[PDB]
Amino acid sequence: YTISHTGGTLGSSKVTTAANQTSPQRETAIIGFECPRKFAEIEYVGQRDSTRFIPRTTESITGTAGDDTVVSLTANIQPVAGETAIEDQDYPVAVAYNVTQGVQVDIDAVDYAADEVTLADNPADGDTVKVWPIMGDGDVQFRLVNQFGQEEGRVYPWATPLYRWHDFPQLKRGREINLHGSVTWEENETVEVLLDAPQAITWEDSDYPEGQYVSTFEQDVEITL
Amino acid sequence: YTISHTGGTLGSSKVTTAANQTSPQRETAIIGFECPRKFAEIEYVGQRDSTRFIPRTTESITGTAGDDTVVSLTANIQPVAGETAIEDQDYPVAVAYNVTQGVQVDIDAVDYAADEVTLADNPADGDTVKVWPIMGDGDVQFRLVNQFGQEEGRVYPWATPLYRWHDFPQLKRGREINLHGSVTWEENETVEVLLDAPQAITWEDSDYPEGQYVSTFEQDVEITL
Amino acid sequence: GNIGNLSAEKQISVYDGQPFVDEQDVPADDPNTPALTIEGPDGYVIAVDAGTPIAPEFRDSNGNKLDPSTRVIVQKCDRQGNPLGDGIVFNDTLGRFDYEQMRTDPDFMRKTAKSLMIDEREIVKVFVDIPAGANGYDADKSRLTLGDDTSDFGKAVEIVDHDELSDAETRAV
Amino acid sequence: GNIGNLSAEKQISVYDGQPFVDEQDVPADDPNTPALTIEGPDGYVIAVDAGTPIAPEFRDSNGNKLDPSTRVIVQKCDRQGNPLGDGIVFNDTLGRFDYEQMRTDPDFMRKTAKSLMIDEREIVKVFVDIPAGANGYDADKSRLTLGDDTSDFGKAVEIVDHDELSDAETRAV
Amino acid sequence: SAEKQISVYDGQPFVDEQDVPADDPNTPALTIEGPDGYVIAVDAGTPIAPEFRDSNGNKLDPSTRVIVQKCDRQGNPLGDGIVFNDTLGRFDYEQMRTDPDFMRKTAKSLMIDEREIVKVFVDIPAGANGYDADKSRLTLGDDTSDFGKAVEIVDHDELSDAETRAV
Amino acid sequence: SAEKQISVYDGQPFVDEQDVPADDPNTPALTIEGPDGYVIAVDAGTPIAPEFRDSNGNKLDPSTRVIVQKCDRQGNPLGDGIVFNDTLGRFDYEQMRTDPDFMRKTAKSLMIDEREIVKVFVDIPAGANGYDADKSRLTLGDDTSDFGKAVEIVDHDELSDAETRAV
Repeated sequence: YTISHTGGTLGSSKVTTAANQTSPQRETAIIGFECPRKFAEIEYVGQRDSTRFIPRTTESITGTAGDDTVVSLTANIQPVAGETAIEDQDYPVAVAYNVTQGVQVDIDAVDYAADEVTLADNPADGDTVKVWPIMGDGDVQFRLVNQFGQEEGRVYPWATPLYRWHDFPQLKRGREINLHGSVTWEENETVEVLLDAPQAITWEDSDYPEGQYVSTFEQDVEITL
Repeated sequence: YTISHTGGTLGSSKVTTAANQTSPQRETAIIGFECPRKFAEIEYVGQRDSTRFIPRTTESITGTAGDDTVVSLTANIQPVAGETAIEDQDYPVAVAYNVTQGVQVDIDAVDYAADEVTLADNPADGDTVKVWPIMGDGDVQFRLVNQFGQEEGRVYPWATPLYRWHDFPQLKRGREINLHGSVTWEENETVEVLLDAPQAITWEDSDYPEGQYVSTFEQDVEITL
Repeated sequence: GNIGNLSAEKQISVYDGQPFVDEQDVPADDPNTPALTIEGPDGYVIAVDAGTPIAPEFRDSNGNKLDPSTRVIVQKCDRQGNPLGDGIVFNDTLGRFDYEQMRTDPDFMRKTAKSLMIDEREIVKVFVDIPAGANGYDADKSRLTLGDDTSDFGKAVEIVDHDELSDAETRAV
Repeated sequence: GNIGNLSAEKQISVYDGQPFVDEQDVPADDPNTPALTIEGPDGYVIAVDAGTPIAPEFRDSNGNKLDPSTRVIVQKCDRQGNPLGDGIVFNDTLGRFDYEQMRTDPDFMRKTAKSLMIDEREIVKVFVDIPAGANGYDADKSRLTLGDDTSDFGKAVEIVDHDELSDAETRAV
Repeated sequence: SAEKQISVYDGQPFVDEQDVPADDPNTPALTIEGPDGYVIAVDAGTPIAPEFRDSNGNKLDPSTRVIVQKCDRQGNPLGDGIVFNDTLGRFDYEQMRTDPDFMRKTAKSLMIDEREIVKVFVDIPAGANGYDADKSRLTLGDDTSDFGKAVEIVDHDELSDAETRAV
Repeated sequence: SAEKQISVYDGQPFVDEQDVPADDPNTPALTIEGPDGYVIAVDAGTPIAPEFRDSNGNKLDPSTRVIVQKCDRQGNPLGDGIVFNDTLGRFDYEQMRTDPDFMRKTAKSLMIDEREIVKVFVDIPAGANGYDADKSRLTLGDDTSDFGKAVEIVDHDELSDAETRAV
């Protein structure tokens, strides 16, 4: 007998791990979904089940007289759902916080192709600002590991381009994201979300305004009890 | 219609890859045996075809008065073939080079449990010496990659402890290091050897005296034509 | 820890960043440049049924959309770099497409008009008809997607290794 | 680019480094304390058939071998950590061994007597009977190598996942 | 089967040690007794490891004679029924109990009941510094090699017991 | 009988040496030509002792690659028909011709006639110091151990050589 739950950032248990990647272009572990004792086994089925991924990174900059624009943030930015302007986004392309004033800031304009942004408020010459934009390029997939630290096999060895998850408005049924391949967990074993990309992704930014977590991974799945 | 060849550090082509790992413990690709157009297909056979692996790493030290001893080298040393004294071994556990004098150094003696050594020549203050000792701990295995650059999988996911290659007298029949599993190559496909361990293995130290390659991988294999 | 054995028939999508296709920049006045060249991956075989979507997100080097009266064509070629004429799958204006949603809405989505098979060495190319007053093309700011493999919509593309009778019949070209 | 499938029978060796065994330092003269402690891998079965070597590289903290007077014992236990008396495989001394070549030359090799078998929670333990004059035990500077997975000599240890009739007969203790 | 394959050594509670002078052969150095409920069997080709040493831990004289010999149930020897008569000088102590190529072995088989006795005698010349088994010891039989042999032990089984009683 | 069981080395007038540059593998290091009247037969499982060194008597780099390879009568290699390919470092010059446990043998048999050629190809890295077959040498095969294997040599006998010329 079986039911449906959702694995997530926190998920079922507080043993799911969240660790960042490396800067050298190499596929590394991002997240580890480990199974607990509470269940018996867990399933995943691409082409049936839904998944969600909003990755967001960190950049940081300093003040000067006459600054409204921030340069290319080292990422190929895509307008979300094929749409650009912020106020009508499903979720922010990018967010800004001045630490001096300790205030979240809105955004006035963007050039996606030039990767640059133009802000509302001129920080002081000698200020500190942090920015959290979405992630651009990269390729990801799922990996299996047993209860020995041993890989066993990837899943449908065709990693997904990152930008698709920005391309599709994830919350729409049918337009939601399904992968390919399959897997069934066991008791102590683990699956990992893996990624190769330039940039380092971020979590747990205490200064972040819109919650406690900046990026998110969610996956509707079937459970065995 | 087949024959027996050896793949190795250089072997049958100047496209085979050799690189080093990272210090953060998470495995990496050390060697890549890419298959050429010269052949049709290559074969591995665990438990039949011999294999040989002399790993050797790098350390650096500065000298001063009374610096005849070198400290715990962050390296778990083993007497090769059980034998402790140097020249009775099949090969030196460790080698030393003064860069200031630009010359080899003879070693006096060893303590294996403390992981320390004692040279013959007292160095000078301000002088610099490098050391080429064997690699100790670490876990290894093979891996497969298609022509694209995607993982196909491992072979026999039970990583051999690295020090076994140091334990046995590899040059003696019946004791040579064989493994378990098999694998067949194709044209543009590449097998790799992967490792993880704390210390950074090294090849290609120009200042090293006893050979133009300090560390070696060799493996008997079978070939079609 | 089970994984699920699979068919040889892998259903995926196709785009510029994959290592069996190569991009190329183009000027403003060339219907002959192979902007995209798409080669057999040497050992697998690919199958593209008719009715497969495409999204050619083609801006200039400034990131802007292009002249209305332009057109686009895709076309198979031989094993030596020369289109075949037949096997074209698409030809009309840019005037229909709307990049902001064109891979999103079915009713705006457009797909292949005819079928296609690909061996281990067959090739396809893509070309771009533009009149005078355009500011060139930029591959790197641009991209292509072919098919879909995550929606429940449109279609994906099949890839296989060599099954015996499958290859025997697939060599009917 | 194929690997070739496998039996479920994985032919390996056993050592302290593996993530299902525990080491522990030892005082002077307690045989009863467990130096080593295997646990079941939670789903797989291990099989040590008869005639299986050992290489117990035990040393002190100062790198010296222990006194040969010490006796080494290997023994099976229940799923709670309690031995059975029967099922013992090995009771001998280090004076028998040649650390320089004990795992090398079959002439010097020291093998078990009895067969042995392990379910998903079964346990084997090592017991070390010592006089007072010893310099204890340093597990970090010592290790073990059980079986051989490389040589044309010695034997291996079989490991398997649960298959139906195999486990039907294997649970017949 | 109820047949247990073991070895033998001094520290077991059925074998008594005894320090010795330097010029007495008749004294029992080591004395085995039957364990009062089991039966022992030795076969020919059985090894020995008599690591004999002095009060300073040095080895004894190589010219020393070692003898192993069965006795009756009284402790009185038998003359006949010897298994070993040779010297310490033939044993490289560092590798006697390791290499079979240097393992020196027995000649005859042997069988011990619940009361029978085995003894070991040592003939030393005058000058040596005796025998202190607090540092010295013995080891007998090998369980661990396909080479060599071990010692069989059993409880009582009817047919075999009544047969073994027919010495 | 007509079959003669011998070994082979460099100092023989059916064999040629040629001192070698650094890292030119395509050059013939050594050469063996037929004797014009006799016929040679090698079976697989046959040792090699390639005692290769430098001008200064030191051993070469272990990472060298060695080949023994048959060629046509023209002198061109067949590609196939290789008997051996391994590294120098696998061997131990102190005893590589002495202990069978350290001996390293072929992987195929081989047959040489009145015109066939064997060549020895040697791929060395850049940094090393050439190869001088004056101070270095080679010995192939042995006819002395019950272990190991010799090499068979014959004069022309009718039927066996008639078979042999079907190559």
